[PDB]
Amino acid sequence: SFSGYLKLTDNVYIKNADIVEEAKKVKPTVVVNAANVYLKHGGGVAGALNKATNNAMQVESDDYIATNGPLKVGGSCVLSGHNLAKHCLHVVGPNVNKGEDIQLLKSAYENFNQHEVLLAPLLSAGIFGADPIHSLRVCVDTVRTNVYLAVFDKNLYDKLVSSFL
Repeated sequence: SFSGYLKLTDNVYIKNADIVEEAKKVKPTVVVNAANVYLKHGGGVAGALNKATNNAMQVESDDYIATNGPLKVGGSCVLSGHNLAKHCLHVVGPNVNKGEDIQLLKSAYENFNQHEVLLAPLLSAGIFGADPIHSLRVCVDTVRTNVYLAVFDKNLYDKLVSSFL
């Protein structure tokens, strides 16, 4: 199971880790992808997870979109975890570089409550342009299930921990 995490709350844990390497190691029931509405896994967490699946995540995703159309900002779908996890929960946080409403970050994190335990990134962080400190606050104030957060950047990990509360 999960090792090396700092406990932030009753249900939120955090680790300075590459979510791809964490998933490959742990192979959790659920890994969260920082998806976009098109499930186009080009960069950031999504590009990295998809590359680790040898593009099988993208091929599955393209079939999902062809069948169902795009997700909503704030929404999710459950697809295969391929080699990384049993399931991948593809969650769309707002991309504030695209002018999406930051208020939808809470809606995005509510999707986590449908799963008892998840490996996840901070939604809307990194290339999605939101303040990771805000993202962690919304995470702890929204998610009630057990969520293991992987933070790639060590300087940001240290900032998140040192400013928590």
